[PDB]
Amino acid sequence: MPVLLGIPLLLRFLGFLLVTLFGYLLTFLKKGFGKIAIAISLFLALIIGLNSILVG
Amino acid sequence: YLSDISAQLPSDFVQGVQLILPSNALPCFYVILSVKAAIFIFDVKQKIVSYLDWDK
Repeated sequence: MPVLLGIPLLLRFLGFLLVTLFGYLLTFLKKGFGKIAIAISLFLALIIGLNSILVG
Repeated sequence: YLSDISAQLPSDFVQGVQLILPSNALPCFYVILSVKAAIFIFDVKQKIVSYLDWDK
């Protein structure tokens, strides 16, 4: 299906930006699931900590 | 506030207290004052870990 000389490269580029940008969203998602790991850890560590004082 | 509402036990009501007091009496009182402090540090530190949900 005949096309001009530059259209096939505009169509390949408009799906490079999309995969790059959808690649960044993934990186940031994974980071925010690491915050909920730090948070949980902290809480349970403060509980185990108080126990050791009171029983002493 | 606690500086001008201050009073001390008269000196005649000592011979009494020092006939009835066990050895673990005053040591126990101090515990009731240390358990309080501990819970205040737990509370403040538990509210700083909840600020990790302000960035979402």
